[PDB]
Amino acid sequence: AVDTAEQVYISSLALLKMLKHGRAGVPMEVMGLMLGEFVDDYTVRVIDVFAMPQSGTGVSVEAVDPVFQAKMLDMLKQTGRPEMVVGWYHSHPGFGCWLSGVDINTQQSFEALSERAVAVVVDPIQSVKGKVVIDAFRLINANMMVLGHEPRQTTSNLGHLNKPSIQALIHGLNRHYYSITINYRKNELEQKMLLNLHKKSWMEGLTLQDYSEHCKHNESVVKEMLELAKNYNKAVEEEDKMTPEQLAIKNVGKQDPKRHLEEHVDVLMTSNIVQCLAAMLDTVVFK
Amino acid sequence: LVFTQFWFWFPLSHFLSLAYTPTCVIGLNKDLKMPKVQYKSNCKPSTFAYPAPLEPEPNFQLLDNPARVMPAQLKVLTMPETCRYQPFKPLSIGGIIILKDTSE
Amino acid sequence: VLESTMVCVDNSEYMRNGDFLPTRLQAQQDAVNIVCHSKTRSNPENNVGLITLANDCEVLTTLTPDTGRILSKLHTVQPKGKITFCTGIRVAHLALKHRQGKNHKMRIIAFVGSPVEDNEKDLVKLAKRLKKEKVNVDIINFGEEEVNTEKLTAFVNTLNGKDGTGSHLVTVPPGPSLADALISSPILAGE
Repeated sequence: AVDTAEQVYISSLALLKMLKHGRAGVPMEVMGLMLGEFVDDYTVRVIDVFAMPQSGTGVSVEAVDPVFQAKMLDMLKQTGRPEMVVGWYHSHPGFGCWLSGVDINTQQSFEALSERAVAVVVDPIQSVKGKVVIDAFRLINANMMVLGHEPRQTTSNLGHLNKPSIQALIHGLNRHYYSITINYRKNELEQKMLLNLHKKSWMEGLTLQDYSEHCKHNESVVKEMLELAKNYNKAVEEEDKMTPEQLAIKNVGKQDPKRHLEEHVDVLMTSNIVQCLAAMLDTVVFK
Repeated sequence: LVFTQFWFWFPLSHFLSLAYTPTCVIGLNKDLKMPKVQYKSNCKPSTFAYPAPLEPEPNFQLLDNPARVMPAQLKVLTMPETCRYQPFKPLSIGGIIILKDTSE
Repeated sequence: VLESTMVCVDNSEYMRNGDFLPTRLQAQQDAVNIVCHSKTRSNPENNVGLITLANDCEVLTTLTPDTGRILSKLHTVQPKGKITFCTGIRVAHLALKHRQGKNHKMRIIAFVGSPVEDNEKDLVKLAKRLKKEKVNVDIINFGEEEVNTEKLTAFVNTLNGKDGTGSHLVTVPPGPSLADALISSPILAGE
């Protein structure tokens, strides 16, 4: 009987391809296959995901070229990834992470082929500039439900699964399909790579910002500072006096003096200080 | 530590058997056996009695060589005024104590 | 048998020759056609690929069981430069290595009618490398019946060791198209 602690370690490559494909495919419930591997009874390793040329209808999608897929499989065996199918994924742009009826049927087929297949869902609409809305799934056996058996033995505390979503519950979560825990593992190369991605070049690292633009920038910032000081003086002219405590934040829903003052003073700190430092450092380092 | 490491495997939680520390004091004699002698706590037998299963109150309690003696309920524990067996080691120390015996 | 066959073909300026009727390039075309047909009549899945040997020893078609593309591409060729060999053989060996069908036995055949300007010591070392890499070679020589026949005999003996019959030599004297020899050759007679 399957275990609760089952994990799916998805390669960063796989995640990026999934998300890019789905974001391209919005709103179409675009679909793709992935090659991974079943290392053991507690883990599934997902390596790569490649899409499907099919472009069906604005409510549904369909497999077009089994020949396409078989050829991709053979060739990737030749070079690329000698993995072989472990599941499939499709975007649900703005629905959560639940499986429609057709989704469940496709799965049923996948499991019939390989009892431990996996389905995957991604929400490029919802996946934020930060956390990413994704999940994995495997069906629930109606035979087990009728017999009273249970999906997985939870020989762990890895069954919290971060508060299964109400939407997934509604659409059928844990009554026909159950979530699984995703993870990201890096063999240090992609890891330090990821680190490199944002890192910028010493070109700029030493490139002092032009100084005429900087002088004008300071001029503008000091002007807006003067005005913010005026309105701040007016605001403090009463502040607690005349007791806006009941007014609280609702004293005015606009134009807080202090917050703007601190924001702009901080930014002009940054600008002026670092530019002066770069000036000093260059003057002295190029000799 | 191992017990606390059960998140990822329940079967490990049994390890607290190791940490189980018998909260007892045994008076052992040279014959390497329990002598039928009693211990006394100069304290209320109400603050350190077994939990209720689901004289107003004296300040004395008595016990036998197999003696459930809690840490706080160990310092006050004492051997009665006189007995065949006397604590060769200070009883407030706790643990297993050897008992020097009188004539017989 | 499952066979992945690489074939190298010389196109040196000597292949401008015409000692073989109608001309050397057309004799090579005939040889490739007959060999491709023989391989096709062999296990169809058997795969084929092509290399031209010149100043830069270029490659024409990677592995494929087809022969139409083989012959078509081979048609668009003219003799130029001088055979560089060595590099050609190494490229062909790498080709056989990067073959999709690993089960297929690895077989190289080289049309090498020309004078070979090679060091026999390095020929022998390459023979060692290739035999240890488990690939069998068959040479089809025409023209220089004296300049390089001894060198190729030594190379083939090296490849064979004491029992490596998979290595084969076929040197043809001046005469008609290079068809009758190939058809009645051991390399295809065994087939």
